[PDB]
Amino acid sequence: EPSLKALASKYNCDKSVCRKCYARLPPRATNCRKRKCGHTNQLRPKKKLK
Amino acid sequence: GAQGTKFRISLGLPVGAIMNCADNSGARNLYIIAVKGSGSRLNRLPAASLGDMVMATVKKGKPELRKKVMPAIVVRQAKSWRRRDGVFLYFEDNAGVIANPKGEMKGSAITGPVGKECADLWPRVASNSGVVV
Amino acid sequence: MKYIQTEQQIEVPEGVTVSIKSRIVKVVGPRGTLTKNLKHIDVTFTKVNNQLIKVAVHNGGRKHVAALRTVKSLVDNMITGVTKGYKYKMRYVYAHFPINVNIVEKDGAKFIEVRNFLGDKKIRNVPVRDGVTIEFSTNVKDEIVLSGNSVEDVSQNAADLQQICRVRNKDIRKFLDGIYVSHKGFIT
RNA sequence: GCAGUCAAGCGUUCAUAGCGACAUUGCUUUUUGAUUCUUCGAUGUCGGCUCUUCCUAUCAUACCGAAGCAGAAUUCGGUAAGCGUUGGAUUGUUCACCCACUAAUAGGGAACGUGAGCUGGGUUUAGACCGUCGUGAGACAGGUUAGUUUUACCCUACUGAU
RNA sequence: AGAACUGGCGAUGCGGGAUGAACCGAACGUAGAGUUAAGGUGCCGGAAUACACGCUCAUCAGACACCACAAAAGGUGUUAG
Ligand SMILES: [Mg+2]
Ligand SMILES: [Mg+2]
Ligand SMILES: [Mg+2]
Ligand SMILES: [Mg+2]
Ligand SMILES: [Mg+2]
Ligand SMILES: [Mg+2]
Ligand SMILES: [Mg+2]
Ligand SMILES: [Mg+2]
Ligand SMILES: [Mg+2]
Ligand SMILES: [Mg+2]
Ligand SMILES: [Mg+2]
Ligand SMILES: [Mg+2]
Ligand SMILES: [Mg+2]
Ligand SMILES: [Zn+2]
Repeated sequence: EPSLKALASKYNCDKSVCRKCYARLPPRATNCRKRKCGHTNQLRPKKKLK
Repeated sequence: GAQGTKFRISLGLPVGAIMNCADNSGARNLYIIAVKGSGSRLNRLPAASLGDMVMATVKKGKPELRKKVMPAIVVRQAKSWRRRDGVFLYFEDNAGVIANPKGEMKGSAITGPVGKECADLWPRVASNSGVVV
Repeated sequence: MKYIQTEQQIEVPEGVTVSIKSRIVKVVGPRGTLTKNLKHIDVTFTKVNNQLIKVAVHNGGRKHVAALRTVKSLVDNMITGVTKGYKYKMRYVYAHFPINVNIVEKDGAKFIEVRNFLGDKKIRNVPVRDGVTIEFSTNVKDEIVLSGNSVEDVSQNAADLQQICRVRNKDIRKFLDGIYVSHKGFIT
């Protein structure tokens, strides 16, 4: 089911991760929204499943 | 590997108690060092009742069964306890049988009566038991 | 830097009438009526004609001006909500256990139930907000459609259905099972 | 003792899932030193027992984020001290070390909490023994054995009662 | 812990720093009136909830020398360059 799998991927897989507080972020985000890390710009992509 | 639950029974065998060996494994007595599933409270000794699984060491018997820790199951209790039908009952002595962690008996025969609570909880004990209560 | 004057424009169709007084906005259209309370922004509405309405901020900073464009978007959404409406489509995604979704009535409250999510015995209930109608589309397998006049009511109702089907204690990249919004559009 | 910054490298490929050299910035007063301000017309000195409360740098339990998270198991991180954190062999022990149960057997403070609350095994009066040292009297942060633990009726605090 | 020059405390009250041997102001017979120092003028508290141009919103804001603490490193928070 490639069409349905892609639909569920954009909500569960296509995300960014803050390197300081592990927050789940939009893929195109430049800064983290959390105040605990001071809105840091150090972000990494969310690792894909294998 | 208990096959169900058990309504609470009065405890009469704290750590350090010695009970007779009710099977034909070659052991003569069992020395209780721990009780499975016991709670924690400062200064309170872990205690066991009928149908409980304990960790025990053989003090008298075949030398191959001595100087080691093995599980055991209590099958008779001298301390009186009340059943849910309103009966207070007790046995003449305290006795147990050597078993593995899964509940299988090391021996193959049981001498003397066996409590009903123990037989229902452990199917292997019930198979090798002659008279229940 | 305290800009002297910032201005935005709001367009009104032929069949829509707008009444604004004391930051209370009521929009009446062919599909119904909507009302919004905006007494937290300090803006000034002015009427140019029957087809144009302007909203302005005087001597406003960067943060205050940023809220002026938000007012225009909220009012515009109300205008199209009573003219075209909003239609949100969602799809059921599962690997092994089928998902059964049905509408039930509980003390006259119009709930919607989700059954057999990952084989769970628990029943999940989601309230249906007023003004939101739920239908199950034909000739498309495992699709639920939400419609209404208020975009916020439709969007939040759909969002509640999505969050109620989140997987716990599992790898979400592997267990891609749930109900997800797949299309946002207008009823017309 | 605890926590950051930088990132050469480790991680099959891939600096930062999890780690991280060469350097560098801090925090803590549960280590030990440095100092000698308070007390020598005396603030009872080790540990355990008993009992209350507090801190969070969270072992377990509730809800979550991340992974080199398929499942199971585990690892890193967040909000959180609400609620728990034990039974034994040897040792005076703090500490340490094993046995075992357990959801878990987390770390600390309160005059290194707590002797008109106890106990007195240890240290640290006088008796005595041994080894080394000293001509000797005697010495030893070396070992060994025996050695009195006093008072509340006052004020306050607290618990109950008029 | 130990030296150099000066000013102090000790031997010293008084106004100010909430509180303090050493800081700030000022040194003292008994009284009256006037004016000030350092420090202050929302209320406690005597005295402008005075005037003027800006900056700052903090789910642990900040608030005055000695003085009763905070750093490296960061933020598309906001402001100016
Ligand atoms: Mg000195
Ligand atoms: Mg005293
Ligand atoms: Mg005394
Ligand atoms: Mg003490
Ligand atoms: Mg005493
Ligand atoms: Mg005392
Ligand atoms: Mg006393
Ligand atoms: Mg003694
Ligand atoms: Mg002596
Ligand atoms: Mg005595
Ligand atoms: Mg003198
Ligand atoms: Mg002060
Ligand atoms: Mg006044
Ligand atoms: Zn972050």
